[PDB]
Amino acid sequence: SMQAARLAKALRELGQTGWYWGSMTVNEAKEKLKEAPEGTFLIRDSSHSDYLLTISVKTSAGPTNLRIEYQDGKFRLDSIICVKSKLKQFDSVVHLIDYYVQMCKDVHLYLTKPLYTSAPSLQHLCRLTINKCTGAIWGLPLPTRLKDYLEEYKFQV
Amino acid sequence: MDVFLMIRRHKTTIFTDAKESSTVFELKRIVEGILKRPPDEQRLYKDDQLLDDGKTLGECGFTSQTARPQAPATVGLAFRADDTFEALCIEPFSSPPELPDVMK
Amino acid sequence: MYVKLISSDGHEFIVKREHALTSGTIKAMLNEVNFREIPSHVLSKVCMYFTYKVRYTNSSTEIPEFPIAPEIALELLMAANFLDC
Ligand SMILES: C=CCc1cc(CNC(=O)[C@H](Cc2ccc(OP(=O)(O)O)cc2)NC(=O)Cc2ccc(F)cc2)ccc1F
Repeated sequence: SMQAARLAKALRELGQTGWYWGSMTVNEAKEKLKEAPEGTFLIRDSSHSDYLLTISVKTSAGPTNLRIEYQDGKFRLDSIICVKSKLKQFDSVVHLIDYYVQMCKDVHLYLTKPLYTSAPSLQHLCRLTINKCTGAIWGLPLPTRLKDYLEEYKFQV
Repeated sequence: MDVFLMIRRHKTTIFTDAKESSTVFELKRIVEGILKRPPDEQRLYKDDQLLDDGKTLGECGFTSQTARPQAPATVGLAFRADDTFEALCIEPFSSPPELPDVMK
Repeated sequence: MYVKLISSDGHEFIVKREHALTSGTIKAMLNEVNFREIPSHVLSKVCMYFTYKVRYTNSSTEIPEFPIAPEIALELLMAANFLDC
């Protein structure tokens, strides 16, 4: 099963990032990232039908690209170049990105900050700031409907 | 070349923008249209430095790079009181409550 | 041209009307608005958000980071939700 209900939730989260560039081509991503700081990244659609999404990221040697596959309800990095045995699988593609961003805080994958396609809502910027401080949404002095809002996007990027 | 500002007197904060090339006097004209006091009844400040009407905001040290829309630079404003100017007085914003322990 | 947004502790923020229309809640309201539950350390940041949102929508400029201190983030979230921005 492709688990389309899970896929739709994942693509909704992706729509909330403000750093998903949709049908952007590899050349357009290169031009956007050519002068960005090392680790600057975005996600966009892949030209390749075996892949759902592509990470474009500035390396020291110039922009590079890394595909993401979605199989059996799981996202993971391209298993043709990654050792499929050492590949973590995710229910969420924003979670996938956030995991690798945070692991970098601790060709190699090095991700720092996203290139935004548009300025997010102030509510979302607050959500990001809160998520960078804690994951314990359940105990924050917020009304329930704002806790539900935070729960819809738990990520730090 | 845009500079983004907070013009502050007492408990009043004007959010506005201008160019590095515009003058202190032209800022006072913006203030005049909002607060209805003429330029010669205004003094403008960067920190404790009184600003000369004839100088550009860039000449006073307000730069695009450091007066951004998400972090505007503050210009202090004092008005005429009787035969003199009031002392510059900008009243602070309220202070945030203590952070919940889990986000410290 | 300008509107006046007043915090709970009595600070007056005079902002471009077009920028304040960033908030659906202010926009539905509309020249003076009193926010009985938003204190000035929150509302000042809201106003900076308006300037930032207008400047960086439909622009060709790289979008910079919007700084939010952790100590205001919970109140700022509540205000932004109330303001629909
Ligand atoms: C754990 C993982 C390790 C990892 C491995 C890699 C390997 N990466 C590639 O060998 C990709 C292959 C690709 C190319 C295009 C593409 O875009 P699309 O999906 O749209 O076809 C998707 C993938 N080579 C390029 O990027 C070269 C390039 C650059 C700029 C440009 F203008 C055109 C091409 C990258 C980072 C890593 F951390």
